[PDB]
Amino acid sequence: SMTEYKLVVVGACGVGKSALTIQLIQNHFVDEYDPTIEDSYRKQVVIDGETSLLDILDTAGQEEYSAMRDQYMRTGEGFLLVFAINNTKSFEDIHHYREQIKRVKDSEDVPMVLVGNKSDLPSRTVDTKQAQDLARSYGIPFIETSAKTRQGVDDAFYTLVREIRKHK
Amino acid sequence: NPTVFFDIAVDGEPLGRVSFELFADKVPKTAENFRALSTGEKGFGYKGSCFHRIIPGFMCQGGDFTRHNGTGGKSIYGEKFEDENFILKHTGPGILSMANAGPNTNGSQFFICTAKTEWLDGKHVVFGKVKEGMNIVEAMERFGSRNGKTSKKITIADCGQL
Ligand SMILES: Nc1nc2c(ncn2[C@@H]2O[C@H](COP(=O)(O)OP(=O)(O)NP(=O)(O)O)[C@@H](O)[C@H]2O)c(=O)[nH]1
Ligand SMILES: [Cl-]
Ligand SMILES: [Mg+2]
Repeated sequence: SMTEYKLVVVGACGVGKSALTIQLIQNHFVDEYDPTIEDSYRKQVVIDGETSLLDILDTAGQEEYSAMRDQYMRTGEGFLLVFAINNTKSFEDIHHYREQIKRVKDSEDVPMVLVGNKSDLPSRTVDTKQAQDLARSYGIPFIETSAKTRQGVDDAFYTLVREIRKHK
Repeated sequence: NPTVFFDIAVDGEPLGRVSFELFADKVPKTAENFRALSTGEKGFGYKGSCFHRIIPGFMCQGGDFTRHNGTGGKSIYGEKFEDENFILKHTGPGILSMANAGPNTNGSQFFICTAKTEWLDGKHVVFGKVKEGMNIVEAMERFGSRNGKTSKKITIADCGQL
């Protein structure tokens, strides 16, 4: 009558992994940047009429500590691949996060969603079309989000749950 | 080699004194930055700032006196200075080394090892070690956590050169 999902949020430094998670969990945003070491959250939600517990692992945007990061990927059931629409390097980084998940999980079919965050800002450097093309090439959804305005926040996490439910 | 001290406080209550030998003989620019930030002689420095990240089994990190949130700090030379050398290594508890955001980004943030942290060799500049008060550093660990958040405010209540 319930289900439970282990979701992992990954992506480059400063893209909004924590701000997205805190918006989902605590329904607020702060401008202050507090770099992540590691945080875990748990929340009960209803998605498509089905109640679930989400266990969300918010990771640091560094790829050092491969032993730890590999374990994050082995345990995680689905991944948000977050970049910021005003950080071109963070978008160019996306393929590396996807490749790491495939290699660690030894699979070409892992539940993932591409998330283009900071959509509220007027400093865009990554075109939406480029992001849609990349997600299409990967066969995964693309969601535009803003942790600041809450645009797309529920959508991103819920779509990832649908990708897990579909994958199974 | 100069010696500096920190008087550490927990929610303002004195915990104890830690003193450090600074390897001016091998790392003069980096040692001088930390020495001057500790006396406050340039008009800014460590007095009052907090150890914002304490992770038991690894290290105690502090030194952000500009933003007071773990993201800031500044050197006596500018916002950032180059990695001077990597002669000294993170060989065990008590090593004092610079925190950074990548190559050549030394400011004021630093860390005190509570373990051998050899994977940091060649990426962080080691410039001193605890002389007296390693027991104070070990006590600071009780206030840390896996993500480094502290359960009470751990501050440099006083600091200076001996
Ligand atoms: N305008 C705007 N700012 C955002 C948005 N999301 C995050 N930010 C800002 O971007 C900065 C970094 O966000 P944060 O969530 O900490 O990023 P992170 O990806 O978790 N960083 P790290 O890898 O260090 O853990 C903060 O100042 C935060 O307020 C967003 O949607 N819009
Ligand atoms: Cl590190
Ligand atoms: Mg974060």
